[PDB]
Amino acid sequence: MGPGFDFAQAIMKKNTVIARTEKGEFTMLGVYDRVAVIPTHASVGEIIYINDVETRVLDACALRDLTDTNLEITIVKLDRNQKFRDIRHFLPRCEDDYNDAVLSVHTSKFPNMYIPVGQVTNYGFLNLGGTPTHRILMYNFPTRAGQCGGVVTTTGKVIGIHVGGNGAQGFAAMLLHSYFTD
Repeated sequence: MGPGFDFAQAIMKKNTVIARTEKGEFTMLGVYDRVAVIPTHASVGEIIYINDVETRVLDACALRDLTDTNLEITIVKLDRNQKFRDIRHFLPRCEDDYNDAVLSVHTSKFPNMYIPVGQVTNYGFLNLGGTPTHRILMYNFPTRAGQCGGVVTTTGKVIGIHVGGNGAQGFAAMLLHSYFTD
């Protein structure tokens, strides 16, 4: 509908796949080469389905901060025959607050879904499903089951992936440039 939705659509059309684990179907953001991200609660194993095709997992790393606190991001390298467009230059370098964000989801249940969530707070600490979690972003939208792994963007920046909600608020794990240096 406007330039926020334009940037979100550009990311969804080229840099997402549908990932399926034994814990469900997730929006999955491809970042560069064969490297993608997914919430850690997806419980990625040795094999994952990517757009309903059986795919070997070459590596999977559940990220934690240097205090050994959960960040809820798993970086996955996929045995896929095709690379993602490199979007690392759209990743923030530091923790921050944002205006006018969009949450975008693409699954069998929610295809081509875009939600204007408004202001995004650097919330920081969250007890997420009983697990102490750091680097959480918060938005005042009543997000639902099926949105996990959804991509949070502003114009020109990919800032996080949706990891949970409390019925009134939604929560995303930060994406930082420093996670994807090679």
